[PDB]
Amino acid sequence: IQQESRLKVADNTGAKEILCIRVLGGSSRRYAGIGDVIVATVKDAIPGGNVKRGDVVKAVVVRTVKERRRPDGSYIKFDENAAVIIKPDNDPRGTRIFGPVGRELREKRFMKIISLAPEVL
Amino acid sequence: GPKHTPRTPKPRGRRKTRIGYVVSDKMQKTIVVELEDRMRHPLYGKIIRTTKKVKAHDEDSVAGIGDRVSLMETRPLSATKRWRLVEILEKAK
Amino acid sequence: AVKIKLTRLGKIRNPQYRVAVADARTRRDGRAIEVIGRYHPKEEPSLIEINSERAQYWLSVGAQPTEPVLKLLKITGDWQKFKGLPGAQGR
Amino acid sequence: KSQQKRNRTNERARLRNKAVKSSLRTAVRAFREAAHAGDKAKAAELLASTNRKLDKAASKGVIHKNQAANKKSALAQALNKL
RNA sequence: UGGAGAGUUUGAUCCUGGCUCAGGACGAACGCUGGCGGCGUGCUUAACACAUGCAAGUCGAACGGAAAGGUCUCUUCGGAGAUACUCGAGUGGCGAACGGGUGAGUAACACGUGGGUGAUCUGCCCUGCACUUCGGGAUAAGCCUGGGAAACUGGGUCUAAUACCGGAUAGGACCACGGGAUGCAUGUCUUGUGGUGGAAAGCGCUUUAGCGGUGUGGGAUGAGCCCGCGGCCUAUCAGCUUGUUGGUGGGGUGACGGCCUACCAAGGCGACGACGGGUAGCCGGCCUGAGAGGGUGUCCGGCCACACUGGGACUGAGAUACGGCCCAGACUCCUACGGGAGGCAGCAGUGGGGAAUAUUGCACAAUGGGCGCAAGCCUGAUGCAGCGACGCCGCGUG
RNA sequence: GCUCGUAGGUGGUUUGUCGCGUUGUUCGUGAAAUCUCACGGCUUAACUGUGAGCGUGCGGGCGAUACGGGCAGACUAGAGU
Ligand SMILES: [Mg+2]
Ligand SMILES: [Mg+2]
Ligand SMILES: [Mg+2]
Ligand SMILES: [Mg+2]
Ligand SMILES: [Mg+2]
Ligand SMILES: [Mg+2]
Ligand SMILES: [Mg+2]
Ligand SMILES: [Mg+2]
Ligand SMILES: [Mg+2]
Ligand SMILES: [Mg+2]
Ligand SMILES: [Mg+2]
Ligand SMILES: [Mg+2]
Ligand SMILES: [Mg+2]
Ligand SMILES: [Mg+2]
Ligand SMILES: [Mg+2]
Ligand SMILES: [Mg+2]
Ligand SMILES: [Mg+2]
Ligand SMILES: [Mg+2]
Ligand SMILES: [Mg+2]
Ligand SMILES: [Mg+2]
Ligand SMILES: [Mg+2]
Ligand SMILES: [Mg+2]
Ligand SMILES: [Mg+2]
Ligand SMILES: [Mg+2]
Ligand SMILES: [Mg+2]
Ligand SMILES: [Mg+2]
Ligand SMILES: [Mg+2]
Ligand SMILES: [Mg+2]
Ligand SMILES: [Mg+2]
Ligand SMILES: [Mg+2]
Ligand SMILES: [Mg+2]
Ligand SMILES: [Mg+2]
Ligand SMILES: [Mg+2]
Ligand SMILES: [Mg+2]
Ligand SMILES: [Mg+2]
Ligand SMILES: [Mg+2]
Ligand SMILES: [Mg+2]
Ligand SMILES: [Mg+2]
Ligand SMILES: [Mg+2]
Ligand SMILES: [Mg+2]
Ligand SMILES: [Mg+2]
Ligand SMILES: [Mg+2]
Ligand SMILES: [Mg+2]
Ligand SMILES: [Mg+2]
Ligand SMILES: [Mg+2]
Ligand SMILES: [Mg+2]
Ligand SMILES: [Mg+2]
Repeated sequence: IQQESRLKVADNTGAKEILCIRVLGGSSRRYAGIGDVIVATVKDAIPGGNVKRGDVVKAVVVRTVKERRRPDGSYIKFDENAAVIIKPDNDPRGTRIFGPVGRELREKRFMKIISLAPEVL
Repeated sequence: GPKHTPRTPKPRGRRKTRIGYVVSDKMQKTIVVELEDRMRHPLYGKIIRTTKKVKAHDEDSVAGIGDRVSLMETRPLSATKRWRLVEILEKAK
Repeated sequence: AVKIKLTRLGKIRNPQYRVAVADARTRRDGRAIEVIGRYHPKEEPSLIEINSERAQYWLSVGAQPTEPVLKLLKITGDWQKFKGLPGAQGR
Repeated sequence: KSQQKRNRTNERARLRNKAVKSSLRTAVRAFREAAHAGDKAKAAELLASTNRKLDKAASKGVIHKNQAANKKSALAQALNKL
């Protein structure tokens, strides 16, 4: 995931698709994986929803098509790139998470999202 | 009764009768008959005439334009048929 | 099953009851099949009124009255007449 | 609620009625395939076997006497017209 | 047996013609004031969401067993004994489809009305004709284990039945052939002939304690289905339909029917308004009006539709199946993250909205309903009580 | 603005038939409460019980053809040639 990438929103804030604007975590950081924070803009939303089109938001990546290594030598790979819109205190703005999430959120300290998720892999 | 009682007599029901002209007959054993009636207006009190349309069963389809027919109403023989042919009176001129 | 039941149609402190024949699966104060009398439990002894022949017909056809209608039928003697018991009147 | 017993009796009824109905269906299709085969010899006894099974089911109450009569008439006319 | 007018155009007049008023009514609210009793009425807005308690259980005179009661029982001196009334739980039977709630949806044979059912079903009720006759296999419960945080569940034994299955015989099951009457065309009601077949169950008894079940005739009751007539606005909605219209052969239904299916015809609906849009539960009823009419569907009564939203099946005589089940969605909650539970448009009550509408009360004393042979049990139906001048009536404040 | 004309509404005199409209009687139905007459009971009324009206209608049978109407005819006045 880099700038101009589009992701599917995995919560119920009303936004459907967001476009990555900046990968936070340092100057000229290139790729955002699972557990990384993203500044993004809402490119689509449910009509008459809480979040509108064009709002600049902050989100955390929870699913990636690209497979990611784990310290024990195993890998995990999803079928889509998905993110969750969060508050400044790392809590999701939505009330529930759709679909599974990666276990790296535990080590990135996203306990609220981890608890809300249907499944952690 | 040392055996089964057959039944008690009852008066059989009487079905309505109407007379009308045959309007459409190309129906493959069915005919379409126009019926008319008069009902007094609820408010103005004038007598007015209204024409209806019913579908009548014709086992042997012999009826043309006109062909006045008296109809007696039956069970639901079809989806939209509730009448059967009784007899042909005052054939088409 | 057909039952003969008391129907109350009085005011709050005047519980007047009507001896009526009604279906069992109906409310108490409902449209009975046929009313065959009444009963006022506010006179000195009581006020009892029974047709005594429509009740007989219903009893012979299968109608089954409740406990108070049964007591009233026994009082009026129509139940005794239907069942063949000797005393046809005990008012 | 005291309806768990009702639910258990219900499911017992589903299994019983479904089994008898499926057996009756199999007998009916056996008679039907005999009818199209047109042996006209073992179909005569298959008709009686199907009638016995179907009115036994009707007596058991799993079906109605009207349905039993309809099916028996249908299978009889089926044997008849060939 | 019941019909009021007044003001207001002008320098003054008569018409036409608007606008306003005097009257009544309400499931009412507000302002002020405020004693009581009789009877009624009280979420009209958010079919918005709900903490909590009660709203459907019963039968030991169907059955296996004994958790408790008093118990004769051995006796522990605090433990024993189903054989005994009695009965936890369990099998089985019935009820649970009634009763209670809302008016959301619905312009519809939903409702009111009158016909048809030769197109029909129908437990418990009544009652005519007869039976109530033989065998088999497992299981609940209990016991021994296992899994799961729970919700729940597996393996092994084990005991019945008015539980289940298999039997002998029984015409309103069928087929073919006929007789006898009927018309309203398919037909209708009853016997005969030959070929087919279809159930029952036992239990209790102070010895006339009583209950039962089925094979079917006929009533009573409830309901399924069709038809004519009547009850909104809109054409700045003019063309609608293809299982649609009909027929044939099958399938399906308790029952007729494109209800479903395969084939054939091209038909069916529309200016008397289809199709489309807006609105709405219908009626008996209620208000006003001399009446015709205009408004309205609240108490109550009849019906219909719905039960968080949407869809579906089963049991059963009978299911929108509120307090039954399966699935999809949203919401709420528990969790060990693997998984589970839930629906006050029942009574009472809470949160929120609104100008605004009530107790988490009593009792089955009477009526109705359900379970037995009963005695008896349940019933927020019901009978009441509590709050409000909320409405009618009546009496006082001499 | 005028005219024509589709459906529709409406229609001269006279005869016969039907009796659909019309009208009469009878039967069934038109639930109860509530609306009214007359009574009865809460000290009265409100409230409630009873008898009769209401339920304007509908279905069935049995009477009439005076008018409208269906059918079968006839006339010339309408109208047309
Ligand atoms: Mg046909
Ligand atoms: Mg098979
Ligand atoms: Mg059939
Ligand atoms: Mg004036
Ligand atoms: Mg002047
Ligand atoms: Mg002037
Ligand atoms: Mg004038
Ligand atoms: Mg039980
Ligand atoms: Mg017990
Ligand atoms: Mg019983
Ligand atoms: Mg039941
Ligand atoms: Mg119910
Ligand atoms: Mg409401
Ligand atoms: Mg509604
Ligand atoms: Mg109707
Ligand atoms: Mg076992
Ligand atoms: Mg036999
Ligand atoms: Mg048996
Ligand atoms: Mg087809
Ligand atoms: Mg067909
Ligand atoms: Mg509505
Ligand atoms: Mg006037
Ligand atoms: Mg619904
Ligand atoms: Mg709710
Ligand atoms: Mg639903
Ligand atoms: Mg049942
Ligand atoms: Mg069933
Ligand atoms: Mg449902
Ligand atoms: Mg229920
Ligand atoms: Mg509920
Ligand atoms: Mg409530
Ligand atoms: Mg407010
Ligand atoms: Mg408020
Ligand atoms: Mg009680
Ligand atoms: Mg009682
Ligand atoms: Mg006030
Ligand atoms: Mg002009
Ligand atoms: Mg002009
Ligand atoms: Mg002009
Ligand atoms: Mg013309
Ligand atoms: Mg003309
Ligand atoms: Mg004339
Ligand atoms: Mg004319
Ligand atoms: Mg008095
Ligand atoms: Mg009346
Ligand atoms: Mg008549
Ligand atoms: Mg001339």
